[PDB]
Amino acid sequence: DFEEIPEEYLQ
Amino acid sequence: EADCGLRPLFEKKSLEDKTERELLESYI
Amino acid sequence: IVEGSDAEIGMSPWQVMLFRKSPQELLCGASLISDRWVLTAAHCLLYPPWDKNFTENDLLVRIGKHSRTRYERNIEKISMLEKIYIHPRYNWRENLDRDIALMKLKKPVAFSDYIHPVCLPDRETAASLLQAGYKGRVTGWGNLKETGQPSVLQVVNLPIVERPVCKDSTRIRITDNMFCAGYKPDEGKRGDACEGDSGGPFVMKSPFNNRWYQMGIVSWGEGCDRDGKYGFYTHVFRLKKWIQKVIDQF
Ligand SMILES: CNC(=O)N1CCN(C(=O)[C@H](Cc2cccc(C(=N)N)c2)NS(=O)(=O)c2cccc(-c3ccc(OC)cc3O)c2)CC1
Ligand SMILES: *[C@@H]1O[C@H](CO)[C@@H](O)[C@H](O)[C@H]1NC(C)=O
Ligand code: NA
Ligand code: NA
Repeated sequence: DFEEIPEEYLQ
Repeated sequence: EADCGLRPLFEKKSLEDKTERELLESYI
Repeated sequence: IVEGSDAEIGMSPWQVMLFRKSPQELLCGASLISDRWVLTAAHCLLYPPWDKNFTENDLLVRIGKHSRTRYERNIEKISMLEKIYIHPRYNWRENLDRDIALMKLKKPVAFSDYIHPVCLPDRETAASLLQAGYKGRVTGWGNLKETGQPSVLQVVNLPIVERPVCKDSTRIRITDNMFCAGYKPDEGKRGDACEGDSGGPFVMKSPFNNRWYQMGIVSWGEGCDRDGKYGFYTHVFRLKKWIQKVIDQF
């Protein structure tokens, strides 16, 4: 149930 | 770090958190 | 954390969340010990009996958090891992002896009101404070009971337990690299770490210089908050020579 983190940190 | 273990929102401004006294009272 | 309470804002600014990229989920606690080094438990990253062996690119560390699930815009900072270091004699085959690991961040994290490193003990601080009956503090986002999950960071203060009592509560071979903490059944008070708190810090506030020191790492327990059982913690000072060697070499 975690809020999505900004895409910056997954690239 | 030379500033390690001093919390900006507590020790740095001389505020105590709600249960740290319990720790101090055990050191006896 | 079982039988704990909501942390105050900024109460544990060294608290680190180990977060898996895909799927996005909590993996473990951890702690900030400098602007680019994070301490956690080895078993958070490596346990071959269960096919667990995370690499750097699988993980992120989230720093300055309070809420468990929310993305705390303008407050938390998310860092990528440059390198993982597991203790070379981490005993995953038997009893998690030397359950410790370091993670070097790709870039230093900016300190703030919510982000600040904990101290590691010197020999004197260890010998002075790591005594039976003295209380330390455990924090984490793990389970609220034997499994449910907290909305925000949880905190509980627990007493260190005499080494023979620790050994007599378990069939596991306890080493000098471990200590245990928690209340006895006749002491009435309760509390324990639990699943999800793994790798997080057990800290004590020095009465001499008023600084917080990380004496332990949440390592394992038999159930959570069971009568006659105790939480076991990695003995940080006993492994500090390995810590210093890693940070100095790398
Ligand atoms: C290695 N992998 C893994 O995932 N971790 C192992 C630790 N761990 C636990 O101890 C959990 C929750 C937990 C975590 C931390 C502190 C406490 C506490 N109460 N203070 C409770 N407790 S448990 O459910 O009883 C259980 C389930 C599965 C395996 C073991 C287990 C225990 C000891 C051991 O060697 C000494 C090896 C083991 O496999 C225990 C879960 C996280
Ligand atoms: C964990 O995985 C890495 C990646 O290949 C490997 O090099 C390492 O030896 C593994 N560790 C263990 C204990 O299996
Ligand atoms: Na025993
Ligand atoms: Na117990």
